[PDB]
Amino acid sequence: VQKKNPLRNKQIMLRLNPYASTFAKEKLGEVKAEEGKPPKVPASFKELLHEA
Amino acid sequence: GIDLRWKHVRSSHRKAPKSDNVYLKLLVKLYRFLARRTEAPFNKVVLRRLFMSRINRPPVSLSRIARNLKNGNEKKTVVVVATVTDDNRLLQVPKMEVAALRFTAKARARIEAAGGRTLTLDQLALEKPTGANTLLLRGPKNAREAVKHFGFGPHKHKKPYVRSKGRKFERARGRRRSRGFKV
RNA sequence: AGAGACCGAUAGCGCACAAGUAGAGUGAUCGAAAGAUGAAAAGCACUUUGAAAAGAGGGUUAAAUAGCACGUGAAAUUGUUGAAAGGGAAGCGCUUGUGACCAGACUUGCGCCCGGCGGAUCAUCCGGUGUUCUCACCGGUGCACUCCGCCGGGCUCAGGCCAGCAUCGGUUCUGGCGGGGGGAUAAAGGCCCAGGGAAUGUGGCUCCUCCGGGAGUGUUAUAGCCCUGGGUGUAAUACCCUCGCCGGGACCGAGGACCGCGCUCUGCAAGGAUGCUGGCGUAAUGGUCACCAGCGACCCGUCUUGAAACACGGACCAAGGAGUCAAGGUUUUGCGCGAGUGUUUGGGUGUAAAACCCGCACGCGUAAUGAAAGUGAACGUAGGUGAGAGCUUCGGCGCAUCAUCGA
RNA sequence: AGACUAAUCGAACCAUCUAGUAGCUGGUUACCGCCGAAGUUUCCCUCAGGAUAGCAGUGUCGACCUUCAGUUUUAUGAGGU
RNA sequence: UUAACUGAACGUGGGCAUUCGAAUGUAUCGACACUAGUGGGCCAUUUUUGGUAAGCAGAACUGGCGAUGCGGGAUGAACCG
RNA sequence: GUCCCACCCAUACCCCGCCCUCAGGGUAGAAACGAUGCCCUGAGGAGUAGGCGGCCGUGGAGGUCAGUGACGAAGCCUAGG
RNA sequence: GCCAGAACGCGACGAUACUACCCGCACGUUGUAGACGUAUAAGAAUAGGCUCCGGCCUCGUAUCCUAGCAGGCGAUUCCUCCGCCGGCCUCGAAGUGGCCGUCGGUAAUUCGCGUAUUGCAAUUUAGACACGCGCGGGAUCAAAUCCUUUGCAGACGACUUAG
Ligand SMILES: [K+]
Ligand SMILES: [K+]
Ligand SMILES: [K+]
Ligand SMILES: [K+]
Ligand SMILES: [K+]
Ligand SMILES: [K+]
Ligand SMILES: [K+]
Ligand SMILES: [K+]
Ligand SMILES: [K+]
Ligand SMILES: [K+]
Ligand SMILES: [K+]
Ligand SMILES: [K+]
Ligand SMILES: [K+]
Ligand SMILES: [K+]
Ligand SMILES: [K+]
Ligand SMILES: [K+]
Ligand SMILES: [K+]
Ligand SMILES: [K+]
Ligand SMILES: [K+]
Ligand SMILES: [K+]
Ligand SMILES: [K+]
Ligand SMILES: [K+]
Ligand SMILES: [K+]
Ligand SMILES: [K+]
Ligand SMILES: [K+]
Ligand SMILES: [K+]
Ligand SMILES: [K+]
Ligand SMILES: [Mg+2]
Ligand SMILES: [Mg+2]
Ligand SMILES: [Mg+2]
Ligand SMILES: [Mg+2]
Ligand SMILES: [Mg+2]
Ligand SMILES: [Mg+2]
Ligand SMILES: [Mg+2]
Ligand SMILES: [Mg+2]
Ligand SMILES: [Mg+2]
Ligand SMILES: [Mg+2]
Ligand SMILES: [Mg+2]
Ligand SMILES: [Mg+2]
Ligand SMILES: [Mg+2]
Ligand SMILES: [Mg+2]
Ligand SMILES: [Mg+2]
Ligand SMILES: [Mg+2]
Ligand SMILES: [Mg+2]
Ligand SMILES: [Mg+2]
Ligand SMILES: [Mg+2]
Ligand SMILES: [Mg+2]
Ligand SMILES: [Mg+2]
Ligand SMILES: [Mg+2]
Ligand SMILES: [Mg+2]
Ligand SMILES: [Mg+2]
Ligand SMILES: [Mg+2]
Ligand SMILES: [Mg+2]
Ligand SMILES: [Mg+2]
Ligand SMILES: [Mg+2]
Ligand SMILES: [Mg+2]
Ligand SMILES: [Mg+2]
Ligand SMILES: [Mg+2]
Ligand SMILES: [Mg+2]
Ligand SMILES: [Mg+2]
Ligand SMILES: [Mg+2]
Ligand SMILES: [Mg+2]
Ligand SMILES: [Mg+2]
Ligand SMILES: [Mg+2]
Ligand SMILES: [Mg+2]
Ligand SMILES: [Mg+2]
Ligand SMILES: [Mg+2]
Ligand SMILES: [Mg+2]
Ligand SMILES: [Mg+2]
Ligand SMILES: [Mg+2]
Ligand SMILES: [Mg+2]
Repeated sequence: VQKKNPLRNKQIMLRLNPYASTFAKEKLGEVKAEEGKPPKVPASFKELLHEA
Repeated sequence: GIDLRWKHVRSSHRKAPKSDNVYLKLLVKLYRFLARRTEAPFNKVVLRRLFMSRINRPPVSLSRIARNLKNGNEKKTVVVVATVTDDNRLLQVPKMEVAALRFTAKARARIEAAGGRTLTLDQLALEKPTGANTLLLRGPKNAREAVKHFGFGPHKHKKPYVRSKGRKFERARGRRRSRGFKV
């Protein structure tokens, strides 16, 4: 008799998507990038950039 | 705005009879119930033909029934939502059982004198509530004097509206090449 | 002479009346308007003012709001009384205000307990009679912790109008905070290391003026600046994208036992608002009318490509005022009978223009085609092929109708 | 003078045929609901008028018929701006 | 029809979804019957004919006004939304 | 002349209530229904000429309310409901 | 200079019967395009000014006033601030301010008694001008029109005159 909006009503969101609680609990929206020291631009990408 | 070609389109088919016969109303209530509570396609067809007018329910004769009682239909039940008439040309009537909206006096007498039986459409629902072992028959729709006049025009070979028949009634100019042209 | 699904005084004949009359025209001829006091005249005796017409009293009557200018007595238009507005039209739409006037609603209801009062006979059983054949009614028994009614006291619940707060649901506007990702893994920048330059040349050195200063010289010194690599460094920040968490306001509450999908699962924010509290119980909320205020608003009908038009009709009100009836066609809806169908030109009969009954002819249909003399509809289970609703023993049979080849 | 013939004369007055005919001007009476145009083709002593096709409404019937389309794509023709 | 069962049209029997052979939509499939009003039109972007030109006269495709209110262009049938 | 923020309001767009129109479903071993009723779900609403449907009023006729009325029928007036 | 004079523009003066007028008091039967601390006087320049003569200026982001039953009754304490009257001057653009005197009130400091019940919000009915009414005191004893008349005037009203 009355449409309710998920993204505002949490009970409705859990009815349609049971994985929502796990997504929030494990913070899957804040995953960090893989480790590793990055290389640098190979000194000719930069020469072409300022070429003209 | 919504940009639609059509709106508030009505249905093209009847939804109830236009008659005021009290017994026809009882018959329509019976088959409304049957069509809703059964999966038989036979019941839905019978309901629609009870709404129709007399030119959409042409009569059926005993000769037309005998034609369709051949090739393995000798023991089925004939169903006709119309009047059943007699045929003088048929000299020997086979035995059969027919359920019809109504029978003429001579049609009913000849069916029973040959060992058959006649039913009413409400007796049929009691004995065959699903229409098993039946054959539905319709009469000739276009065998009407008025249909011969429809679509008159040049090179159409239809019947004209004239007040008499003879040599003096529309046979001279436009009907033969010895007076101008032909049609 | 008898009648009617006719008209009811602008109708029905021109005439419901001293109507073919009054009146017009030389004449032939033309030709209206005009019905209603009360049951009964009982149609106002007397007094008084006035020259009189009349007025004021007083009488008759059920009624003079029936007085012969006579049943009822509408509108245009007018008088008096009362209310109100008006700085070169008025009238009208939406929405508040003021004044006048006003309809509802509410006054209690059911239930429980305690006491008093009165009347019965409450449950059970026996006899009779109905009826849905197991359910009732009547007679008898019952006889005080049962049944019924009234009054007095207490308690719970539900009840009228306008509002305040708390916890929620739907929609929406607007603040703040915590993270993640990308690009030259931002570009700059601070600090540190190494190399190279110059000028709008710092300090020195020289000359001109002491009158503040100015002009040369040349590369960091007693200031500093610009290029090229490297480290801190996966630095910070801007911009773009993205995952969440807290505040502040506005409008709305459709539905009416349970049932479903679910969750943080003694329960809940999960298929639509409940809980607590105050004032008032009447003109307080609400309604009608008049007027001032803000915004808006050209005269209708008609022909026309185009009307508010310097385009035509319309001063105002009442009553009348325009797609009908017959014969003959046609398509479609309803009804009776059906290879047939139609009693009513006529006859019989009658409670008499009704209703009821009868059947010889005849009309339309059942057969066409030719100018005509004339001739006149099956090779086949009334044919073959492709579609086709419905039925089916699942192999097929195939209505209506459409296309096609034949008889 | 086309003047006069009873306020009437380039053919008097009165009644009747007569409600004479009009492709032309004027009018044509309560409410709500749904759908919704044309000024174009051909013929007519046709050009202020008709018939005919188109555009519109209403009633249905056949199946609820793999059925269609003011459109894109792919292959393949025609054209003299 | 061919010198010719050689062809031409119509077919029996058998084989082929292991996929009925581009995209998108289907917010409207087919057939019939009876009939109304209309048959003076005008405006605009692009293309265009006659004319010195015209709020002039004449055509093609499409969109409008007529038949239509509302917010803008102070006003303003046709312009913008 | 060019560039950039914030803000104002249409009968347009989004959400909610109510009216009507159209479409699609449910409802009998009837504890049953103005079945021409009731319950559930979605979409739509401009209009001259014109078409169709449903309703409101007036004068008379058949049937029925065993209808109202001299203790007051019909008619007329009324910024009273 | 010259013509008209707003018939809803203004000034000075004369006489004013009817309690029409003046003063004082007390009420509301009343009206107001809209009180709620309705508080604030230099002139001048802006590529220059103010001043206490030391200095100061982007900035009214200022200054004044502001406590108590809608603001009681006493005390301690202080010589400030406010108001009604009266007397002198002063003010003409549409007439205002200053000085003095009597009287009344008064937290700059610190206390004692009272406040309740309007029930958990409902305008805080509070100001200023006008108008009306009723008392108590003073002051005052007027004109205009019709009518008759004139002709410096005239369609009629109106106008210049006389009674
Ligand atoms: K000939
Ligand atoms: K008459
Ligand atoms: K005469
Ligand atoms: K009486
Ligand atoms: K009397
Ligand atoms: K009377
Ligand atoms: K928020
Ligand atoms: K980064
Ligand atoms: K660095
Ligand atoms: K130097
Ligand atoms: K709803
Ligand atoms: K006209
Ligand atoms: K006119
Ligand atoms: K018929
Ligand atoms: K016959
Ligand atoms: K089939
Ligand atoms: K004469
Ligand atoms: K004509
Ligand atoms: K060419
Ligand atoms: K051959
Ligand atoms: K037509
Ligand atoms: K036509
Ligand atoms: K024209
Ligand atoms: K033109
Ligand atoms: K406009
Ligand atoms: K009637
Ligand atoms: K105190
Ligand atoms: Mg719409
Ligand atoms: Mg008679
Ligand atoms: Mg009369
Ligand atoms: Mg008469
Ligand atoms: Mg009379
Ligand atoms: Mg008298
Ligand atoms: Mg009377
Ligand atoms: Mg009279
Ligand atoms: Mg009278
Ligand atoms: Mg009147
Ligand atoms: Mg007025
Ligand atoms: Mg007993
Ligand atoms: Mg909320
Ligand atoms: Mg880095
Ligand atoms: Mg970084
Ligand atoms: Mg509700
Ligand atoms: Mg209360
Ligand atoms: Mg009121
Ligand atoms: Mg206006
Ligand atoms: Mg004009
Ligand atoms: Mg005219
Ligand atoms: Mg006129
Ligand atoms: Mg009449
Ligand atoms: Mg003469
Ligand atoms: Mg006529
Ligand atoms: Mg005539
Ligand atoms: Mg429409
Ligand atoms: Mg001709
Ligand atoms: Mg015309
Ligand atoms: Mg089909
Ligand atoms: Mg269909
Ligand atoms: Mg060419
Ligand atoms: Mg025409
Ligand atoms: Mg043109
Ligand atoms: Mg023209
Ligand atoms: Mg027109
Ligand atoms: Mg438009
Ligand atoms: Mg406008
Ligand atoms: Mg303009
Ligand atoms: Mg409409
Ligand atoms: Mg009549
Ligand atoms: Mg009466
Ligand atoms: Mg009136
Ligand atoms: Mg003056």
